[PDB]
Amino acid sequence: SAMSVVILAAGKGTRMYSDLPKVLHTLAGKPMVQHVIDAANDLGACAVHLVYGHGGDLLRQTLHEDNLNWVLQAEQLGTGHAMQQAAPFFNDDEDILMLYGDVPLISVETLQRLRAAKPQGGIGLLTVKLDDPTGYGRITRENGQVTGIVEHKDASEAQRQIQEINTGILIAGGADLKRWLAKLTNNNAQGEYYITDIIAMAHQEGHQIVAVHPQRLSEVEGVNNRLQLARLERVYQAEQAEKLLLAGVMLRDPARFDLRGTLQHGRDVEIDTNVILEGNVVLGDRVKIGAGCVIKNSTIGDDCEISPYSVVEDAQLQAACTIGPFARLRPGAELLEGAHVGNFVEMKKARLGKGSKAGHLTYLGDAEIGDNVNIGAGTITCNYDGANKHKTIIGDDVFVGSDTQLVAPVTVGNGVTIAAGTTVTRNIADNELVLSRVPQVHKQGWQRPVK
Amino acid sequence: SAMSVVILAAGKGTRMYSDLPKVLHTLAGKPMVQHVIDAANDLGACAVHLVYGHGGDLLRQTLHEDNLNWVLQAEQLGTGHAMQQAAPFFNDDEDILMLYGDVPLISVETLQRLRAAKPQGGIGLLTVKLDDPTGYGRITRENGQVTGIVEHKDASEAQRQIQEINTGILIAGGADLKRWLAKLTNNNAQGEYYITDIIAMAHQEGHQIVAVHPQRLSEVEGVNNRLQLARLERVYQAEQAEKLLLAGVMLRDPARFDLRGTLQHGRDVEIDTNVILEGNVVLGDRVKIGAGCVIKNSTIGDDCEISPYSVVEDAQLQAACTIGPFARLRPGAELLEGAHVGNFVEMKKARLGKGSKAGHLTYLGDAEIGDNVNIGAGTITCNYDGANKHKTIIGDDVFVGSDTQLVAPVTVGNGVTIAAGTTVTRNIADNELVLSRVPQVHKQGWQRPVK
Amino acid sequence: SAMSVVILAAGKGTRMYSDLPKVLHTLAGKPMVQHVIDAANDLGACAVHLVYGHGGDLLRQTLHEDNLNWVLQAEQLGTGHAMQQAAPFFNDDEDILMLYGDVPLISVETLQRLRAAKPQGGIGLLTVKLDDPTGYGRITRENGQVTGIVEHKDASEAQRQIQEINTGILIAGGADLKRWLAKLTNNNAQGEYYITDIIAMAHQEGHQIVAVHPQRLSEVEGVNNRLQLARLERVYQAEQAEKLLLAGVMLRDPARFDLRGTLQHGRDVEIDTNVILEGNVVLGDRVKIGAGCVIKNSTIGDDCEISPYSVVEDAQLQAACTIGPFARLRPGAELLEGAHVGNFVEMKKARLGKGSKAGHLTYLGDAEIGDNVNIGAGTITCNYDGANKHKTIIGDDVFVGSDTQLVAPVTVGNGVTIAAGTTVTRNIADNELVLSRVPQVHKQGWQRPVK
Ligand SMILES: [Cl-]
Ligand SMILES: [Cl-]
Ligand SMILES: [Cl-]
Repeated sequence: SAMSVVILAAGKGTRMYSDLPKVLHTLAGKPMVQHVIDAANDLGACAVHLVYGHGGDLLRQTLHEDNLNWVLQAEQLGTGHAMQQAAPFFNDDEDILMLYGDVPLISVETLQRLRAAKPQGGIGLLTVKLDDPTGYGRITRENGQVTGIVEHKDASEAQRQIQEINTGILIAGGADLKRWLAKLTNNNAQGEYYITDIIAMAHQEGHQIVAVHPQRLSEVEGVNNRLQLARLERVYQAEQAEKLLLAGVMLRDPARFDLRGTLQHGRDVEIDTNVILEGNVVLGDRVKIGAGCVIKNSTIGDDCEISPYSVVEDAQLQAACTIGPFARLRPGAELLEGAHVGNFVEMKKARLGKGSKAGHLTYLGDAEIGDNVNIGAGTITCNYDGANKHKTIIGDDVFVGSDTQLVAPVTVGNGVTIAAGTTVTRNIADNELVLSRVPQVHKQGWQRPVK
Repeated sequence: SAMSVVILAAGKGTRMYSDLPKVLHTLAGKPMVQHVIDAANDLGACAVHLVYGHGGDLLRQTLHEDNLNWVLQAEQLGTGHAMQQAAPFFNDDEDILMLYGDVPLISVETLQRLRAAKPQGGIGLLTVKLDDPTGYGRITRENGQVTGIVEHKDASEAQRQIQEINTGILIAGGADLKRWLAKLTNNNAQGEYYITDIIAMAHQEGHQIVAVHPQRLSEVEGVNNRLQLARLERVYQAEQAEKLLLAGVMLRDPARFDLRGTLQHGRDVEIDTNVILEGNVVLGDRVKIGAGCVIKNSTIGDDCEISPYSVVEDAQLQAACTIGPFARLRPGAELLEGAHVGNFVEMKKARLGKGSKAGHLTYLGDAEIGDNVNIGAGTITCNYDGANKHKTIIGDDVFVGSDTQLVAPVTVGNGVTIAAGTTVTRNIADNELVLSRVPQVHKQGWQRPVK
Repeated sequence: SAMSVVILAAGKGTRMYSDLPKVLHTLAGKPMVQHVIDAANDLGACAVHLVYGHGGDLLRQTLHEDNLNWVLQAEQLGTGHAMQQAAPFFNDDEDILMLYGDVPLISVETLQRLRAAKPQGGIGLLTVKLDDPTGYGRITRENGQVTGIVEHKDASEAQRQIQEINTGILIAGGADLKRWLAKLTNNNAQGEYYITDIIAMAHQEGHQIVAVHPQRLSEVEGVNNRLQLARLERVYQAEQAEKLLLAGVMLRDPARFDLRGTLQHGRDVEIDTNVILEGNVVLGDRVKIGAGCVIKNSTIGDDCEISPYSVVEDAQLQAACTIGPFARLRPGAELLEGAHVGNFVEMKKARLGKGSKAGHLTYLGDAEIGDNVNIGAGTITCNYDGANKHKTIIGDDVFVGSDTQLVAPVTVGNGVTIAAGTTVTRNIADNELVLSRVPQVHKQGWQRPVK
């Protein structure tokens, strides 16, 4: 049946020493709470109730889902209190899954299992067996069945021997939750309303608590400081790297590899050390990526070789292109089949034609360059006049001599040969050798300066 | 006496998800099977019998040894069957060592010990003691002596307690192997011919099986997927890094260091984080290599400093040169004693003289540059006319002003001073200040464009 | 009361295979012995007695403290002998703390605790409990109190069960040390004078030995080869990275982060993988540093973004500057608020004004550039005439067209527009569009060369 999610994002997060709300800090390039939001929507949540206490301006600036429902916890009185704020929105006939904005790696797979295990009228509980369960609340079981949670402060010498502890994540019916939440009190040392009281309520009423466990302990790890965040980052990258390796991408060093987004890949891709893939990256068959590349939101066709230390953002390479080492492709970079870009070359909103080469020390901006063109070393498209951008068009089979300047808007015909060092301001018709040059003069007797 | 090797390379390798035969995937820049081939030749194998079942085109394209003998296993019926295919080539009077194309790190040292331990008429067996020997066949021993291998499926509760397991690697006489292999049958669940049946044969005939162990467990690790390959890569690099550190190379971070080939080094070399050394690299005394360099098939003389993010392939630096940061030396790059190459500079088939400097934003291709030359920033040798490469020659003690173009073929004399921005097409005689320049004109009243 | 330190630096260090004295090899960019020297001065040592046996030229070249006292150990006869050489300099009324030039990570905190625990007339001893104390001398205790050190060679079956071992570091009164050191003998297998004999002396005289332990085992780790040095490097960097993370700097991968010096940082700094910080680095609030940057002795104001693979040494960025990717800032680089430096750009002794941009392929050396200037792509300040450096001055609101050359000394007025490809040699007055250009000529019928 229908189901909605409450994401708790209400801690102060002081141990982050941050002006950014804690659950907005990123993991693999996406905010922690966004991981949870995405899981809930993958589960098909009808609504996502985000309960926050601070930083509502910044949260609302960053999170936009058509089904996101914002719920202020006006005071920090505990997770049970936080649920009481969302409770007026639960439907009686829907399940309500409770999640944490700072436990980002919880998986859809685990949550689907939790949801299946919730007994009617009862509670599904996500528990984990720890080697050292000190501090955590222990799950009590009599003749196989769960009966309650005992906090560590109140556990007996023999109770503190249970290794199964409560993760805080749970699922239950909307109408039942409304019933339990209303009965919550706060007579205790901290004066808080603890959500775990509802376990005892359900048990005393005659209903069942069924527990399931995550596949990986990392799925239920929480983040309160940046050391915990960085450790979770490494765990997640490691898991991604293993999946890629097993699926048939060769990562030379999986510990020196980062994916912050998504990867579609062909067969026989090889990725060298210290590559960062960001956004949505698409790699064809037999793409080779060299040491140190950063590739963001780009598509790289079959058989391309990206040499070391290239930076690619929002670019398109067709099959069999070679870029780098030290190539810088910016949004709108576009290489046709078999094109080459060398070292210290920058492209921005620029198309390099089929089999065309710009091998050295070149800036191509706002340009359409034809097929079988040789952009000589030191060439620059002057696309900026101080106020507006202008376009440079080069035809098919053009030789642009080393250190040429094209002052856009300029069109260059097919078969043109532009001489070295020359400055191009007006158009050039087909097959015109064009040049703008002064012959060298030889001065006799010049004495070179001295200190 | 003489000895030959069988390398088994006959698995399907499906779990690699590859169009490249599995044993051709590289480890430290060399195909796995090539590691094994090299060990066998270091051992002095008279012949290397490579038994394959698939991918013979690609194997024969990649492997070339004058003593390599290709043996098709026409069907995948087990390692015992694979040996029966090589068996018609064994000489009676030679030992036959059996190796695996996907167990690349087996060492010459271990194999020499195995060979010494083979009893006459008997079998030398390579066994390893595992913390968890589950699945592997256990070595049985009575009063010290080996008597058989018990597969894990057929081991008793107490048998599964042996931690010594069969690695599959073994050595025995040619004529004995021919005798045993012929007696192999395939009445079993898998219908295969298992090479380990010959252990029981030798024992029942009255001959001995003597076992030895590898030094490191990694020596007998096999690769069936790219996760196993990547883990073996890290293990191997780590071992190489330790040897280099103990021999007196300072690696700032041995976990961020890769050698894919060989290194000869002097005293007091320092290598910073994330350096990749490929091919045959030779480093003099007191070479300093900065963060991120990639150096392939190059020789770097005493006291050179390679600053961060330089890429060097097939280059020669004499003593006391400085290149980088962001230097790109390509094949034929050649620096004489005390020469300097700065940032965003590229050399290809180019010699920079004794104490000569090209510090910024320069391409030198197909050039011989004299001693005490200052290649100004932005200089470019135009060596390519669209069809053929041409040569630029600069003499001793030449000042090439910033942003000069040399249109090869051009010779420049000694003591020449070339002015900034000038274009050089014809030769220049000694001490000629040469220039090609238009005086700047000052326009009054120009209004700069607007959006 | 007063206190002085003896640093033992007298080993041969042969296992380093080095021409540099062992204690001078660096850890986090500072010589090992300098770590110890700095701890001793933090403790307020009145004198630091450095006892060496070899390499005195190189030591004295590298170490300079106004309170450093050089003490030759003329022969390698043991640490007790080494102390006898420093002993003539101890004052009766001061404590003498004994340290080791090759145990670099010993902390001021631990040493302050050791100093507090020295009983009057007695010895403070630094001991550590090891999981495997094999080889080390065991601390003996009767009814809580220390009584002696038993070397491992002379320990009983039950003695070798003590896990508390002597680290060699100790503190005692000057006059007592002079008394004990004089009574040292060398009747033993090695013929050496062992400093640990003084423990028995103090005990037999009726005085106490009180022991304390380091916080971390790494604090008392010694370096005899470069593998041990590299492992200590990683341990130290890891500890620094944790402190930074907990203090609120986001390191994307703390294992790929190196600080060789000091860091002052604001709130919400983010540092990506493979960044090296050297010397004294100051980062403002919300600085973002990209993958691979190296930043040395520089100050980077609030909100700057340093894109990947930039190298910064002795630079100053004001608030809100953007440099990189592939930026190279050299000493004297100076960016005012909101300035931008793009890819393949180099600055040296150069100031880029408020909101000024040099985005591509540019060298700015010895230049003062005004506010709201656009340095076009390919621009070069020719500051070097072969003998002396010269200065280029550009005013406010100047458009320097792509591939311009400024031949210093040149002043450029405000509002100047310099055309593309032009060469500037004489000054330019305000609002002068300046240009130096030849119109392009179009040759008919030119046949391009062929192989
Ligand atoms: Cl590479
Ligand atoms: Cl460095
Ligand atoms: Cl990045």
